[PDB]
Amino acid sequence: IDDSFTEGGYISVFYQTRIVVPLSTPREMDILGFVSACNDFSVRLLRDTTHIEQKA
Amino acid sequence: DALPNTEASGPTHSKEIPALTAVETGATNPLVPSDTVQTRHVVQHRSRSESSIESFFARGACVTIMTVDNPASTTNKDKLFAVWKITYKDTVQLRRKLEFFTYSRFDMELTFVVTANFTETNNGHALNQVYQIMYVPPGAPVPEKWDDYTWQTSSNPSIFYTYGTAPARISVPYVGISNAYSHFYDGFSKVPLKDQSAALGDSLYGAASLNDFGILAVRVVNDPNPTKVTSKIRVYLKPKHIRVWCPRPPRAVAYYGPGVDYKDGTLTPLSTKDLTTY
Amino acid sequence: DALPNTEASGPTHSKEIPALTAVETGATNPLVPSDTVQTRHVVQHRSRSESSIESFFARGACVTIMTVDNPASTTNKDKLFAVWKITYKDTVQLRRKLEFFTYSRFDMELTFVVTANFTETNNGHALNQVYQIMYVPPGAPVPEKWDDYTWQTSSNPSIFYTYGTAPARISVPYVGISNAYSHFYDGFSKVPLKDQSAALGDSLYGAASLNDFGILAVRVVNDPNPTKVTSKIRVYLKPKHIRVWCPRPPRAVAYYGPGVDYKDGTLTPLSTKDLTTY
Amino acid sequence: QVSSQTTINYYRDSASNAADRVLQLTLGNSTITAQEAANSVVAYGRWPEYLRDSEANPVDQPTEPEVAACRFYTLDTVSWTKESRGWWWKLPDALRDMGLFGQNMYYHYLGRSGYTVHVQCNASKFHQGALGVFAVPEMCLAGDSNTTTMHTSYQNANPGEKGGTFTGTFTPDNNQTSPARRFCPVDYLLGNGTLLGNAFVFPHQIINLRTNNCATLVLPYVNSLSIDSMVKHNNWGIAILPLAPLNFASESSPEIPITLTIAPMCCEFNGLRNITLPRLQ
Amino acid sequence: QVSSQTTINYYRDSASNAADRVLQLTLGNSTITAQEAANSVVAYGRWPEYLRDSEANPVDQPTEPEVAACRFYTLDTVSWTKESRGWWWKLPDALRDMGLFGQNMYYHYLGRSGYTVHVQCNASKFHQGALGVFAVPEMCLAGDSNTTTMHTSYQNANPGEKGGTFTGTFTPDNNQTSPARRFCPVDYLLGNGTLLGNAFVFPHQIINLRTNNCATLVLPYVNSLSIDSMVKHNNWGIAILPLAPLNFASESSPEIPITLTIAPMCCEFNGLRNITLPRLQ
Amino acid sequence: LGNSTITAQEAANSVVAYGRWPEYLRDSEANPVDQPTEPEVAACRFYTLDTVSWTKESRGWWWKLPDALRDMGLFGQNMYYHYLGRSGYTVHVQCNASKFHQGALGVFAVPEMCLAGDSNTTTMHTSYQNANPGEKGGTFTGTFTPDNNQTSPARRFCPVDYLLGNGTLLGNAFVFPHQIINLRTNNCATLVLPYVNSLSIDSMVKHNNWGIAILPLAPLNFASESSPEIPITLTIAPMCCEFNGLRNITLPRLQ
Ligand SMILES: CCCCCCCCCCCCCCCC(=O)O
Ligand SMILES: CCCCCCCCCCCCCCCC(=O)O
Repeated sequence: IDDSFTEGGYISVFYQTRIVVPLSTPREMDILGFVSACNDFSVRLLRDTTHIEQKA
Repeated sequence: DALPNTEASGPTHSKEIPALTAVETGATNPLVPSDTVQTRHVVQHRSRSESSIESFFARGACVTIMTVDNPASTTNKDKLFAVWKITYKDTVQLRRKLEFFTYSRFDMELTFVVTANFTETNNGHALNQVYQIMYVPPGAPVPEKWDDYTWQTSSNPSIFYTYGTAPARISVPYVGISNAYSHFYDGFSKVPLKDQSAALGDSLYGAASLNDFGILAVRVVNDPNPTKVTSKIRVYLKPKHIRVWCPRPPRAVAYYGPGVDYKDGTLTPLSTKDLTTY
Repeated sequence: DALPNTEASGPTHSKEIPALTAVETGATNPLVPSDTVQTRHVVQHRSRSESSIESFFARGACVTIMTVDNPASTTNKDKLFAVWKITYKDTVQLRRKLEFFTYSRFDMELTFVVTANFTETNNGHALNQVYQIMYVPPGAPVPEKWDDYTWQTSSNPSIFYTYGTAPARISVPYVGISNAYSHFYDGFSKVPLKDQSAALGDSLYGAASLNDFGILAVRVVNDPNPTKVTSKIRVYLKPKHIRVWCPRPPRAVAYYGPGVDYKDGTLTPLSTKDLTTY
Repeated sequence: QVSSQTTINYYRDSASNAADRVLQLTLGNSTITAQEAANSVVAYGRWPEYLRDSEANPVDQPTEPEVAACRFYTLDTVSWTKESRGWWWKLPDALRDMGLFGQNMYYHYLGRSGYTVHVQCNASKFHQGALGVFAVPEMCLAGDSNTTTMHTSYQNANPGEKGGTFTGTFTPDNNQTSPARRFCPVDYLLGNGTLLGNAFVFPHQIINLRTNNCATLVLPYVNSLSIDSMVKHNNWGIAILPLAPLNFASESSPEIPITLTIAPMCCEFNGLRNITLPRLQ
Repeated sequence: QVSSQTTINYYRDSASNAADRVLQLTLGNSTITAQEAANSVVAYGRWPEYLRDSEANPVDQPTEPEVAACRFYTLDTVSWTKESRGWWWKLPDALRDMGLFGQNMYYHYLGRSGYTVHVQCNASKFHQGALGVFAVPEMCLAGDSNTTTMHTSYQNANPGEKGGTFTGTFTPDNNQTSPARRFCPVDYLLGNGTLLGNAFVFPHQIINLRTNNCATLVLPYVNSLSIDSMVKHNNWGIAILPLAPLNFASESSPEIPITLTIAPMCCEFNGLRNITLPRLQ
Repeated sequence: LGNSTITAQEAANSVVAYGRWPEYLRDSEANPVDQPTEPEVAACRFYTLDTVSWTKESRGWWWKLPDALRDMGLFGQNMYYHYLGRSGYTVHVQCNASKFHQGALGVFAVPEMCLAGDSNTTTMHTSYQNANPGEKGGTFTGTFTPDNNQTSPARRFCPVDYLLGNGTLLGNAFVFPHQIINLRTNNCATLVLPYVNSLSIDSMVKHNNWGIAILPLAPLNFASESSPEIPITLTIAPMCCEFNGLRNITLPRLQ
């Protein structure tokens, strides 16, 4: 749960050196993210999820 | 199990460049924290036991609510026995947990929790009731009256629950005709042949008798009192010895019926958030 | 364990002077009765077993009282299900016993004792009720109606207690995210940064999510009767396998809320007694 | 039995117990080459295999076409214009009018088969885009009518080799007299109702025009049944969705074609009889 | 298992089971001497130690300043007039603007450290008094408002090196418009609400001007967590209370100064990033 | 290095200046006695100094070390607090251009890099503030221009680009440890600079051991365009940095 004490931190992406494209080339790139767990990950204390609601 | 120990690491100057990969292939990067950061040795105690399939499913979940009444003999209205077709698609939570995966072999454990209550303003007396819970496999006759021959349970297994005692419970093995329960089925049960009437061969999409488990009929054995007494049996289903195959992405929008359909206005799961905002 | 035997002693004339010490250091005097008095041999039978940490905490203590009613369907007022945030700081006795020490790892054993009673002057009839006690960890949806989806307990553990049977009971391991429960926390959950709005970063002193254990929701499963029936679940908490660290001085003045605050007029614990008066 | 942290079983029944760029592959008389293909995905790490008698339900001697059916058939080509949302082909329904494989699957009652799908799409160094090819097992899709469920027809749910398309926005089939009974899968929901982002759980590859121009997927035979009817049940399903839109030299009308080449592997059949002549149009 | 006065475990989960004067000490480039210091207290009999990997939560390589931060910093001096009730400094909040230790704790996210506190106060043979120095772990203090709980602000609860003071009598913060959100710990209650007499359970020493003029406390790192944020959580807390009031030659205005010298020991840090710039005034 | 990682897919190897990797002070050649404070991870990190545009009509830049890393993280704090300090460096110069760009930089790690003054009426008259720009660095001027102001001399460096400032010639400047960033071949240059000094350990606030000078050997050009710009970045990582002599913190006058 979004919690003040057990915060995770922050992640950001910046330009170190700008994207340089030659002429007759598209001038608007796109980057796609991906998030996964590493081999040391783990969870516990099963609970219910708020993403699904049986309306009425 | 003790997860892998986080081994130590230090400054490096090599050219292996494990950090950079190519996602074009279908293999995820096995990179670990020691590779891209100076890491200190750490003895690992955490274990993934709680997250296994059994521990993830080792909890009964309500799958239906069956209403059965015992109308007063004063009122001519007939008794209401509940016939519920066996399925886990009446609710969402168990359905959503199961629909992570495509196939599943799991023994089942059903628990029936019964409750009762008077309805007429007259605070009358009703002696302790006995409920019959009979399983009618696919084909066996469906009871049509609360006091017809079909309730003899000559071959249909049945439970007699005396209201006020510990909730009823029974286990069942894997009863699938196939080699695994088919949570999803892309196909039909009939193929519309080119040389027959259109009506013939018309079957609902993704509907097959793989999930054909018969019905469950619940009645109040007691003959009617002078005061109506309603009751509601709740069925809690626990998968035991569960094995699952072919994972899938969890449902994001609210369910709509047995299929994979979604309603018109439900197609907005995500929430507003500016791109550059922590 | 057999406490140390009180060894014999006799007249002495030495210069060790063990009686005199200096309290300035932080070490208490290990002096024993044999040193300052002529003592006779005594075989020791007394043992400190009853005073160990387990025996000191091996007793359940009430930690809350949750009121849940089943209002008559005649009255349109909705049912009252009780949501109680898990904590041992609602009462004093268990809180005071625990706040001897600063940190504690203890498995828990919760016992629910339910009672019921009619409220309307009409001496009506209410069939035996079934109570659902569902644990909602931190984050899981909080039920808002007594008959909404969240009660399916698909993943939230839940107990169904049939009123009139033996009180419900369940054990739980150590669930602290840290390595020991923090009875006291000197700090905050946010640090007010010099370059942001004052409201942001403002958090209650000594408040952290270390004691964030979710809520406990109790409801009456039975649909409403014609007569209102109130009930009060009492939760008794027993610490098992308890280990404690960093003792402290027991509270002297009456508690005031979750923190270590004390009210204005409560600062007079001691009692009158003349200096020279037996 | 004293297990570590007394387990005694009292009930006879068990249910009562407690809890890389270069590639060239030849199938039959067909050969496929690709100099910039980023390796292959053996979906679920299982190569297609012939049915093993240890798990054999039917008794009839199986007819394995071998070379005559385990060939690479190139399905029609599709233009990846800028404003295109995706495509989906169900298998083996796609290979129903392809050579002798279609004849065998129509004649024989039961049939199993793995597949090798090669998705080919090549662009210049100056092109910009990326496709994602997912081999969805048991791929279901949502209907178009909110007044009915599971109402899609056989003809519309099995387009054949033409395939289907993903629609940008949902649109109910408001016609209550003669419902179209037609799939209306929203692109980002992937049709099933899930999210596209998670769709990577399925076996998948990405055709990133900067890096690779091909994607190979070796799909085994996954099904609750060892062998099942091929005319009813479509085991797998290929979904190609453009993760990043096509772009080229600031030109607002860039098109490149995408081709599929599917090769049945270790395909076995049983139950020969009169030939199925289904109604499809 | 037949235990002495039949214990069978039926549930897999474990929770289901049944129930001396002379002293000279050198840290880095700093040295402390005291000819009449009455030995030292190793609080809880545990010397500070570097984090051991067997109980290491984070992975990042730890930055140990060693000599640059494990030095003796002398906090400001305070006059022990006759009518003074006590003082309290929270750690490591006191060493936040002290040399490189402050910089390291602000830069690094997580940080652990033990301390060596030397309290110095010297008086003539003709002076009369006695201090008690207690190293309260997790030292909380009561608020000033009876209308709210846990309402103290970060700025007021972390005075820094200036420290705080104990008030003789409680006084509610009656201002309901802009509450001061300020600690109001009563001297004899020790602030927490307990009694002063029992406060000797904490690690402690007594500076009795007749016998000794110094008090040394080696405080290990006690916390529910192996490593924790230093800007949020103040592990220890030093409370100096005069057990017996100062007196000298029948003089009604005797003052002597009390000084603190705190040396972090075995201080380790993790999680480097932009530097914390908190609001303190 | 520490919590910092640097990657470069087209970097043309590294130069270990003078073939000596930075090393901690060895007691066999240890002048002071005080126990040395080695920050290790907290100071041996990669700090990215500001970026500079390499327009067509730009003559060069120069950053003195460790004067550049004086307000960079804990390294600045350690060097200001401690009296004596030694350290090697790892300088990574990053500048990337398309296949259609045309140019070439030369990065020289000048030891004891001195620079000529601006006044012909006085010698060695430069001020501390002007001779230590910090991370902003300095620039080479195309043509010499005397500081004719005789009332309040600017006391400012005026190093001519081709003379390299010292008065020598640029062509010979390759005797120093150096690399070339040729945009056709490589876009990065790595230099591992050891600690060279007449003294085993010396004050870091007074003496600037090394000095990085980046001069464009061939001017930038692109598609016949007369205004091509690309940015150049520096990433410097102190290595095996040791300090001695702790005391009140130096608060120098710099502006
Ligand atoms: C009512 C008393 C007797 C009941 C006998 C057992 C009832 C269940 C038998 C069929 C269960 C098979 C379906 C469950 C699993 C699923 O549908 O995924
Ligand atoms: C209501 C039925 C299921 C209940 C499941 C167990 C409920 C307790 C789980 C959290 C307990 C952790 C907090 C107790 C110890 C403490 O706060 O000091």
